Amino acid sequence: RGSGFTGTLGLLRLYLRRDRVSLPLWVLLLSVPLATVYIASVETVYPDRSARAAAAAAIMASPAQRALYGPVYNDSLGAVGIWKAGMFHTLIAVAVILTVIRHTRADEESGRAELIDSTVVGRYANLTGALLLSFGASIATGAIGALGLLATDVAPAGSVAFGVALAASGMVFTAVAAVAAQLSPSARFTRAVAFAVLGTAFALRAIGDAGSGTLSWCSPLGWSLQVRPYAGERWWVLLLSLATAAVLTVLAYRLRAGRDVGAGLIAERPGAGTAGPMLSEPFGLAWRLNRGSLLLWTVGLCLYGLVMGSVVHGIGDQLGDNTAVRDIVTRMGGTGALEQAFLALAFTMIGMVAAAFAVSLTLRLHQEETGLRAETLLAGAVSRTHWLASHLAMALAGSAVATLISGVAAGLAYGMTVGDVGGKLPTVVGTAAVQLPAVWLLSAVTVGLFGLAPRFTPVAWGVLVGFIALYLLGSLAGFPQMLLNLEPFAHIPRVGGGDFTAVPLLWLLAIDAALITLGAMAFRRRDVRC
Amino acid sequence: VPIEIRGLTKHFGSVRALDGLDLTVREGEVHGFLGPNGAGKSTTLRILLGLVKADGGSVRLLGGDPWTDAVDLHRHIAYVPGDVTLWPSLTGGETIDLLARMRGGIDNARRAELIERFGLDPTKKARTYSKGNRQKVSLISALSSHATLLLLDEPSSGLDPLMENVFQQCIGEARQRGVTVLLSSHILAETEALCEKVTIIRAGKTVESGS
Amino acid sequence: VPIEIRGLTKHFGSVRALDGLDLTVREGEVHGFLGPNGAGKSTTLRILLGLVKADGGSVRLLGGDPWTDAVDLHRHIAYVPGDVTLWPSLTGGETIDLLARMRGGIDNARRAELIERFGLDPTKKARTYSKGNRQKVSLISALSSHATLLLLDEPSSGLDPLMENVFQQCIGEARQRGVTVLLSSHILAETEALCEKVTIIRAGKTVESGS
Repeated sequence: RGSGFTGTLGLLRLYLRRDRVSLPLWVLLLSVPLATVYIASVETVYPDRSARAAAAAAIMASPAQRALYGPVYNDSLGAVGIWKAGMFHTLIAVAVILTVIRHTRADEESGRAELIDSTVVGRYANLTGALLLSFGASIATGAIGALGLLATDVAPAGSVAFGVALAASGMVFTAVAAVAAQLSPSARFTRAVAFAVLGTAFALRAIGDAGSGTLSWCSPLGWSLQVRPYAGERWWVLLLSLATAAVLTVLAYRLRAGRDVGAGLIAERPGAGTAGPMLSEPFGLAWRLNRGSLLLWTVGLCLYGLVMGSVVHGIGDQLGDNTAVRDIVTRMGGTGALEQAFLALAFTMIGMVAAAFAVSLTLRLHQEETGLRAETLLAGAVSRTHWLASHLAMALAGSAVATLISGVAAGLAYGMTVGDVGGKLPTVVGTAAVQLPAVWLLSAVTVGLFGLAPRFTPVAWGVLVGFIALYLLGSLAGFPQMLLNLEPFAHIPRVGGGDFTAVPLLWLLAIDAALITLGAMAFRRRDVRC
Repeated sequence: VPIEIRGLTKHFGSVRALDGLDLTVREGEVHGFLGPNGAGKSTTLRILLGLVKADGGSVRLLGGDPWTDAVDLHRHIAYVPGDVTLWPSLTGGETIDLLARMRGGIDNARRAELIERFGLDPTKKARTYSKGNRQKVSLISALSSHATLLLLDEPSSGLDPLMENVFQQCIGEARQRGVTVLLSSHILAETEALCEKVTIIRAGKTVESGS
Repeated sequence: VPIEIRGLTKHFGSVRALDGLDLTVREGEVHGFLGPNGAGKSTTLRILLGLVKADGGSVRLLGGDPWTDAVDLHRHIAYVPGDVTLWPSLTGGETIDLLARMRGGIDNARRAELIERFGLDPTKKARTYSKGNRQKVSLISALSSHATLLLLDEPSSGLDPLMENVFQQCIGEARQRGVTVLLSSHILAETEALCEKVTIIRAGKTVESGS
């Protein structure tokens, strides 16, 4: 009566309950902003075939955009409109990798999948449950994307082709995550392997696209882009991602069938037996705790800034002259030129990303406290402000160095583009470093929360989101100019020419210091509760 | 004979003989399973469940073998882990009732009184539970279930002496409904209070056994 | 008198008197601190450290007061958490010296033999450790550390009887170097083996005390 797949549906329902909020979010948040945000935004920007042909030529005459998103094959509304949704393949890959690793590993690692296994469940119920959940999530987001696209005036066949391409891109990396989850007892190591496979697929696709295009055929990302939705659909390449998914699922089951529940197939690197000369205080400990996140975020922001430096010159010649563009880049973005008034939009979103970086590294403080590891630190000869100065120090310094390296990369790319770097690098570095008063806030906000309302510490994320909303929904619309001052990014001045008053910088720095001081003073007189 | 192992052997790295010539026999009683941490008690409990396969010897769980018949035999069995992280987003009652729609069945009449006298609050999320309250969830889920065999593994870890006494009385009540128990304690006071016919293992072998 | 509390009071939500009229006096000995989980032992240990502030009464830790003098007094003190929680990316050796170096220091001669006889492998990341091996890290870090006062809280949780015996012998060795110990056990066998002059608390008060 019982088989090796018993309890598959019960385990699936457990998984579905356990992420009943995150899954609907990243399914809807990755599928509905296809027709309502991308294609609508190209309709607004390029209303005629003549503009779309110029946009396609621009894209095809720039290695950076053709590498970050791929090529454009014709000037149809659908094709040009969906050329930029092409990062949704990487985003669905990230989502499915995270889901599979969360529900297969990190559930054995915590010992939950031996209490489960000790019930009436088969040997392959956990793997099949997580695989089925991720396949269903990919199919659901693809179907919702196709349903949204079919509510627009684009090619009906291309909508279905892109939806199926997104679903297949999700399924292939569901399979690779299932394979990787059998490889190591550590969930972090399996995530690293899966994301390294995803990153090398992305690199292969990017190198191929900005070139002859041959190498792009060797990456699971790229099989999705070469389906050519709205540009002449090649449906036969979808079964090229079906074979890979089937082979990797078979391999995942084969690896599962020959390993014990506790761990599998790769031992972990031992480490050291003494705590060096640097592990002797909270600063050296939080450096060890944070350096991985600093490296990841800094590399990401440097690569992100390196993208804009090459997409500045070559962003004057090609916009909707006298459209919203050239009338948006001025108001949200500062009036003046069109090259200089665009760095203010690239960096006012490399500052938002750095603000998220800061919020993460400052929420590590709340994680340490609620994880029972702060009462272990503060039961030693560690001051209550010496702790919370390490996490603040690395949060602020990491945000600063990440933003400054982003600015240096963008300035180097921009200078290499237009002749000389010596005249453009200082301006770009100034544009990057002027965002610091507004990225150090949301570190002051999180510290103010942690000390006056520790359980309402994560709401800082919402505040950040709120700011972003108040920056977009409010600055792209006729919202009043009295509640648009409630978020700090609008007040960042522009470096170049004039109109650089440096007063809002001082006000933001004072606000940041006051909030940090309130957080520290209210932590020093507060019960460390767990 | 619910459990009958004699001759069990297993090498993990194939440089770490955890098990060589292990023996155990249980008949409807409470049995104490004593030894240090590296002696192979955890390996024996995970071989009794289908989790790990043995290299040699005979293992006989409730008539069938644990490897092939790991789904049909797990319905008459309850298990308390030596350490489990419980899902942080689920409440205590949700966790208790889920581990029951997977062991197969629960007894609501026993569940209500167990929650009443262990003093658990089955509405807080499992992330907020302390060390003592995390063990109560597993104990209530295992002691209120149709299970002719209980595999406990450090059942009372983090429990104050009052809840220790309540747990001992609950085991005493269960023992006269015909339920066979394995304790595997590490605390010899409760083993002496509850169990008769202990068995002590040193490296892979059983160096002592009896009442 | 390392510890002298009499009159301690604290209401947390004001919905939870966790302390009313608590008493405790220690003089250079091993003291047992007994009571249920909700009786306020955790609150008393967390008030002795600067973590929580009291509403009333006198608390006098090593002469000074735990709240203001929480940095100068913490270097003559070692602490073992009821729930030992560590960092997953660090090995055992780097957590037995990160903890000791942010307290009173580490004695390498004692550390080597403690690692030798608890049978720990200090080249292993802390994520891979079991609960028997997770407790050994805290025990080695606390027992090899200048400390004229040890605040243990369920010190032996997850330890087999052999390591229990080794821990008891280590405490016995420490007791005749002039080190004052608080046990706060929940296991009355080890409390009877080690401690004299226990103190039993029921709700916030001490209902019994003495040898």
